Formats: sequence, structure tokens, C-alpha cells
Amino acid sequence: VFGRCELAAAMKRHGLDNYRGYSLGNWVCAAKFESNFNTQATNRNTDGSTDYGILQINSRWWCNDGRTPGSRNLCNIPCSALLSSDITASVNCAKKIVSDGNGMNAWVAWRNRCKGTDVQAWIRGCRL
Ligand SMILES: [Cl-]
Ligand SMILES: [Cl-]
Ligand SMILES: [Cl-]
Ligand SMILES: [Cl-]
Ligand code: NA
Repeated sequence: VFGRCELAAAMKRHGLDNYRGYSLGNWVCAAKFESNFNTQATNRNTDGSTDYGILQINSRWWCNDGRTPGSRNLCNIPCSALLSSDITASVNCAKKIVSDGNGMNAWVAWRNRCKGTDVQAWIRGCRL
């Protein structure tokens, strides 16, 4: 479970600040509402897929969890890699997702809770 500023710093080190034009506060806001900053978060979807990790990346498209029929593994990783204390796999897969044409609208919590808001508040006070 990251602190806000700790996660901001880790995301910046791993290349998310202004990635595909999304400022760091967007990514921190998305992680807050997707996972509560918890790398171990998992949530099953209605359709049988599961969302994994700090950015709740979905097994329907992005990772293999062994139990999501007809799904793809576009990030080429086990979904468990998205639960690690090390956010590298989540960041690298999120870079692919955000590049795929719909930007951060892929993250429902971002669209509904971060988009259009003062996202820079999420990085206030942080040494990065
Ligand atoms: Cl802290
Ligand atoms: Cl920001
Ligand atoms: Cl939402
Ligand atoms: Cl500190
Ligand atoms: Na999959």
C-alpha cells in the first residue's frame, strides 16, 4: 500500500509523468480510486474477467489469469505480475493501454472521478 506522494514519485521514476500527455496527478488520481494505492487489489467483473493491481488492469485484454475465456494477453504477462510490490509491470502495461486510442478513458474511475478535476492536487506537497 503506497502513500500518495510515494506512488507519485514511483510513477514519475517509471516514466508516467506527462506520458501520452497525462500529467502525474491524473495517474495518481486514477490509482487512488481504482485500488486505494494497493498493489494487491483484485476485483472480479460481471463478465468473468478480473481487474488487477494498482491501476486495475483487466484480464479480458491485457494479462493472462488462467480463467478469462476468449481473452487476450496484450501486455504479455501473468496478471499476478500486476500485484507485485514493484509497479514496473503495471506501469509498462498501463503505457500500452493509454496508447491504444481512448487514452485514460480506459479507466472508468478516471473518467468518472478524475477527468476534468484539479488533478494537480494529487501531487501537492510531494518531493518526487
Ligand atoms: Cl509516507
Ligand atoms: Cl498533475
Ligand atoms: Cl467510477
Ligand atoms: Cl517522504
Ligand atoms: Na487475458
